[PDB]
Amino acid sequence: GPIHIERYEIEARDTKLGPERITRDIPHLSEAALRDLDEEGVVRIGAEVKPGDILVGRTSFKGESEPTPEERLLRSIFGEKARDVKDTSLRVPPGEGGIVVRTVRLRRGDPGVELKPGVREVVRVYVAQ
Amino acid sequence: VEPYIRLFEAIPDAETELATFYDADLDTLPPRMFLPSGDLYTPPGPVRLEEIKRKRRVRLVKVSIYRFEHVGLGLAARPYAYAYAWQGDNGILHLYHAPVVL
Repeated sequence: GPIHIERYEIEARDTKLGPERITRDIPHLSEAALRDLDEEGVVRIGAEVKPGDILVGRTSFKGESEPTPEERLLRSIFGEKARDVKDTSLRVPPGEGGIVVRTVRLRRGDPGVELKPGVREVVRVYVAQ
Repeated sequence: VEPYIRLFEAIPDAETELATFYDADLDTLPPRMFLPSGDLYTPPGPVRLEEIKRKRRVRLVKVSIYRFEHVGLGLAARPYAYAYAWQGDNGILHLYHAPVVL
């Protein structure tokens, strides 16, 4: 078919549990899954993408259930505790894919930039099809 | 070490702010560590990091893995295994290989 250009979008927003963040630093992911991502976690121009592949890395805060008696014992000696994140990345939908042809990334507070209330950053990825 | 500099430097670059990395220590909780397969690696003690190269959002580190011991009239950490890894802006360690036990 005639060139049909898709537009994929993801927002990282402020949350009651703490900020979502666009990033490459995503847990429980094999090297191969991270292969085409730039250092910001945004997929590189000129890269073929297939259903399930990451376009934009994102992590959100999960969890915060009360600590175990074990995790409290440590909370004094080994240092104060710390928090768990989950993969909430933008991934190519079923039945789609192609070649990345452009990306756009905007950050709240940059000159001239106006994002939705709550949004810290937004990334768009364009793919051929 | 050199092949890990190679893998690290092949991460594509991007204009962004520099991140402040988590300098984990014998004093602090080690961050989550993953093998190249994506499997969680659970250390038997805390770690120390040595930065080798840096990228605005990722850095290359040598990770020293420790085991607490009886020393003096108290306890402190002494060495167990090491691995090269990249670390990101959530502080997570991505190992390039299973840790070499010393």
